[PDB]
Amino acid sequence: GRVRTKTIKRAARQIVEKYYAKLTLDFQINKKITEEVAIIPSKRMKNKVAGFVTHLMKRIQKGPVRGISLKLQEEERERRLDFVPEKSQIDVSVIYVEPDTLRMIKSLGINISNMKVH
Amino acid sequence: VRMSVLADCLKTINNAEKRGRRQVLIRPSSKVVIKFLQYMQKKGYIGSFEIVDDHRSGKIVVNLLGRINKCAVISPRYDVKLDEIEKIITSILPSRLFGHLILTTPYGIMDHEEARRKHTGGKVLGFFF
Amino acid sequence: KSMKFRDGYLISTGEPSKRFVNTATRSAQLKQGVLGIKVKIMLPTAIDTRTGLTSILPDNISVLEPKT
Amino acid sequence: MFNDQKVLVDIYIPRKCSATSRLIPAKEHGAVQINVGMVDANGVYNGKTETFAISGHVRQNGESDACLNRLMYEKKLLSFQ
Amino acid sequence: KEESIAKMLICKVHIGTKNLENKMKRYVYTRAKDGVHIINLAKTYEKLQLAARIIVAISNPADVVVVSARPFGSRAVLKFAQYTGAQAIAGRWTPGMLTNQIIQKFTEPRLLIVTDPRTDAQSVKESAYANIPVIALCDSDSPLEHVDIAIPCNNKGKESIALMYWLLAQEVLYLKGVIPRSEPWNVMVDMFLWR
Amino acid sequence: KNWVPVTKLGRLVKEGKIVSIEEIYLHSLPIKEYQIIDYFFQPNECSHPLKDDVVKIMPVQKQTRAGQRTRFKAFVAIGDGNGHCGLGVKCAKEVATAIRGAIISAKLSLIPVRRGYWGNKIGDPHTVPMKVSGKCGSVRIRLVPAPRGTQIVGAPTTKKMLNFAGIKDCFSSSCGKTKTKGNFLRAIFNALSKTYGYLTPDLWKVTNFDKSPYEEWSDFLETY
Amino acid sequence: PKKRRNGGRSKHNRGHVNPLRCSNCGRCVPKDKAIKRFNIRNIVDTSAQRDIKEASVYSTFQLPKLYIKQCYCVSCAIHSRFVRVRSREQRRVRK
RNA sequence: AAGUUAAGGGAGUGAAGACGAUCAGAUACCGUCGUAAUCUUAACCAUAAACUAUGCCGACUAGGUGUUGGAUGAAAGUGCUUCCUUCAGUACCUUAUGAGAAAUCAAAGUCUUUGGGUUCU
RNA sequence: UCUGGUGCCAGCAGCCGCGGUAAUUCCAGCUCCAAUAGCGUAUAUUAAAAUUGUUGCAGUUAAAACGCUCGUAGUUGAAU
Ligand SMILES: [Mg+2]
Ligand SMILES: [Mg+2]
Ligand SMILES: [Mg+2]
Ligand SMILES: [Mg+2]
Ligand SMILES: [Mg+2]
Ligand SMILES: [Mg+2]
Ligand SMILES: [Mg+2]
Ligand SMILES: [Mg+2]
Ligand SMILES: [Mg+2]
Ligand SMILES: [Mg+2]
Ligand SMILES: [Mg+2]
Ligand SMILES: [Mg+2]
Ligand SMILES: [Mg+2]
Ligand SMILES: [Mg+2]
Ligand SMILES: [Mg+2]
Repeated sequence: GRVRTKTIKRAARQIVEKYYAKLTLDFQINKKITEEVAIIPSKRMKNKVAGFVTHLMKRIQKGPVRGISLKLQEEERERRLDFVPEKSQIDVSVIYVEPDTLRMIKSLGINISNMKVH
Repeated sequence: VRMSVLADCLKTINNAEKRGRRQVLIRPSSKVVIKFLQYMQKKGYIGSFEIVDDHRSGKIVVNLLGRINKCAVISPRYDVKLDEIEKIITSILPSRLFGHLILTTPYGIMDHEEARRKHTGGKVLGFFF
Repeated sequence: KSMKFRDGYLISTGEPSKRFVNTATRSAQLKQGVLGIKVKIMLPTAIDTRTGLTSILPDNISVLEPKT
Repeated sequence: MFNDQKVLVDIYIPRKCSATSRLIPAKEHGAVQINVGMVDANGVYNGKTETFAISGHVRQNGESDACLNRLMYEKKLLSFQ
Repeated sequence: KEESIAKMLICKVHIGTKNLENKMKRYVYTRAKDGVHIINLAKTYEKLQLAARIIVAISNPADVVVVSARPFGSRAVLKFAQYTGAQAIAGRWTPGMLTNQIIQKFTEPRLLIVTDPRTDAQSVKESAYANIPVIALCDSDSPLEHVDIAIPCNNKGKESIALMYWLLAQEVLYLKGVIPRSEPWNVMVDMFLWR
Repeated sequence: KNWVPVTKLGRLVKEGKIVSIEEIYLHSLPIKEYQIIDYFFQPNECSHPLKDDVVKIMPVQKQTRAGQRTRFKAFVAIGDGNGHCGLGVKCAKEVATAIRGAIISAKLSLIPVRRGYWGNKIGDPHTVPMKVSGKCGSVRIRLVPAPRGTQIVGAPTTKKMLNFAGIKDCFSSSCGKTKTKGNFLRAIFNALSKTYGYLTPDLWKVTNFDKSPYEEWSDFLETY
Repeated sequence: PKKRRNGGRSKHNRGHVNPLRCSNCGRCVPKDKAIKRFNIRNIVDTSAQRDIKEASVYSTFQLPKLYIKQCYCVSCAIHSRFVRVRSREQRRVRK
């Protein structure tokens, strides 16, 4: 098996979390960045960390990744999801209620004009 | 069968008081219950109480002030001489400075301090802290 | 019976256990027999290396803070 | 308590529950205090408030809502109890 | 006020369910023919106003925590925390935040608001360990253990949650001097709606 | 000391914002650091400093596959000699760390004790205000008020705990299996704790509520 | 001890219940304690079933079923795995 | 239930007994036969894990889901069903600033804050 | 946890236990502790024993609710 211990995954997520701009979808390019950014005594684990980092980026294109938080994604998502409708749907020119509910408002002595049932 | 109304009344009062109920009902009433309630009222342990009139034995509703710790009867009404009060109160009451032991006396119903003041004995009824 | 006293952090397996750890053994002759004394001290993690140089970090992979 | 010279000899005086008068002790952690703000006939909050204390017993029995309702209705803060 | 009740009628805040849960009987007006319980909606408004006063009595708004566990209550809680000055959780609750001081997210508040006591039960359980006045938003079958002020609503509709949080926030703003009454809040509902 | 507070109460106590420990007993707040109790009881500017006593150490075994597995439990009783008491316990592999943990636990559980009179009230109350009962396991204990000159009439552990609590006169009686030291210590502690909860007639009058330290020092604590 | 609230059977408000006999070992067991299984089976399996169809007159034939209604004692039942041994909290899970 | 006495009845099962197997042995477990008994009428015996291993009468204290038998009040009916309320049996689930050594308990709760009446051990 | 002798023997020990060649417990020397002109041992009796319970026990599983109902004596009995 080739499962990656948490030493590899802890370090690799930090590199993505801190140097997002420089990293790309090429293993060799991402390898040279890791050599000078981090401190790794042995070249075998230098290769494995970089290989995981490249694998992380491909997942980003499909959306957010659970456990990785890069700010640029939230503000771009925030502007999308604040989309204001040009008019609310809270207003409806006629209030529709149940037959039993209509009596409830009438017993309280308060008036709401356009109320009709079903 | 019943065999007593005082014990049931005090037990119901005690059970309601442990829960903070602010009001409770006593189904059978009698003059002895009235005197006992009046004495608890005099010492500031309960509020006012009401007597309901059916054409049978009446009913009572009392107001509670979150203030009673315990109120129970002594079932066999032992007769007590004037010089035996000290042992009984030493055994039954929680302190020498508060609490009341109630006797029924040829001069009416009273607690132990008043009984000593009047120079009399009697039989024991109950107590309340 | 044997008595073990520990304090801190120690390593038992691999090549680093031979470099970074110091060891000694002695014995004391009492009137009832002989007692064995064993001491293991883990040095501050420098332990000059194959290429003559201090290996300050045996396995840690710390990441540098990006320049502001 | 006061001694024979009218000197208070207690180290402190604990509180009592507003609903039951139950004398909350020092380790009861289910007891809460509530402050309700006041308005000034224009609908803005002045500096004034009202205070109630609720013990852990009634709060565990799930009756704090009803007792608080009654206590506020006494103080002219609600229209029902 | 008439229009608040009108908006509560447009959304489904007045429909509960079965399972009357007798401690909530006094907030229920009736039961329909299909077995659904109807919430009075005249007591909802008054309880909301009292809750707003209790909330505004707090000195700094940061000593207030609002919690939602379900996906369609996260937007409302985030927006409410944004326009007020409170803190929001909106999802998974770490079981030691209110009681474990060594943990990374201790965050001990002075007051706590709950979307639904049945799903946010861990939060209300931990509140009774540190003298916290829980205030909730209860449906016709909610449990009322460790709940002080209960606002009768339904915890299930997205429109209901959005409307109730919008109303609470607007009222909190009115009780402060930021904007005066007789002028509606400039922000609109559907900013608090899910998705 | 040079310690870094972690909780709001610790920050408030670190400065002189709280005058006495009775201020936080009144509001029923939890205490999570022993440095608060250390600060309020210092060898200087304090008439009565705290005292410790390791009352018992016992071994317990788990008996795994390759023989047994022993470790020790420590019971410590802390006391002021005037109105304060506490009790703690801890299990660990060595006796010293066990007593350390027990000492820390005892401080965190410190409580106040109410004291009273037998008969007429004069200077310096000396006994329990009323009969109290405590219970743990199968052990039951009862303490009753006693006159001025009668010392503590009880077992050695009862005398020890009541001496830490500051009580001078008492009769006592117990029932159950008192040879179980931990349950009997806990029963005495439980009986002592109940004194400030009884609602005697002199506590009937209502008083208004003071405001919590969190509300009073909100701005200063927000400045941090 | 006292590992079950109902004592291993469902009897209330009664003194005596008549027994039946185990379908596998012949033992006597009271009726309210045996485990009852009602099985609707087929005469033959699905392969030999379609051989009977094409050797049949009437051009539309339905093979009959069998109805058995077996009953067992506790020992003869849990050895054949109609019923298994469960954990303490799962023992209370009915239907 | 077994067992005893007398008169009947007597298919199936079958303490005893006799065989055939397994086994080192097997007066047992398995198999083939089979006597008393098991059933009825008239008399004895007085025992069982005859168990809810929890005596009987009365008071109080909490929510929910069912089910067996009445009664009251309202709707879908081809004076019948569904719903609501209430009395009397009878179970189960959740939880107890209630209890226990615990298992657990709606009583095994209202007990050093110890006494409603009473029989047996 | 001092020094010699013995070695599952001799012996000690109210109870738990000690003694099989390095015995803090046997036999001795020294030194310490307790009460002190007094101090040990045997038998009986009281408290300890809320282990005889009126005050004040326990009876599902630790010892313990008669197989079940009727019934005389006894004990106990609504409100005015
Ligand atoms: Mg290796
Ligand atoms: Mg039977
Ligand atoms: Mg015959
Ligand atoms: Mg035959
Ligand atoms: Mg045969
Ligand atoms: Mg016959
Ligand atoms: Mg028998
Ligand atoms: Mg029996
Ligand atoms: Mg008793
Ligand atoms: Mg000697
Ligand atoms: Mg004796
Ligand atoms: Mg005795
Ligand atoms: Mg005695
Ligand atoms: Mg006994
Ligand atoms: Mg019986």
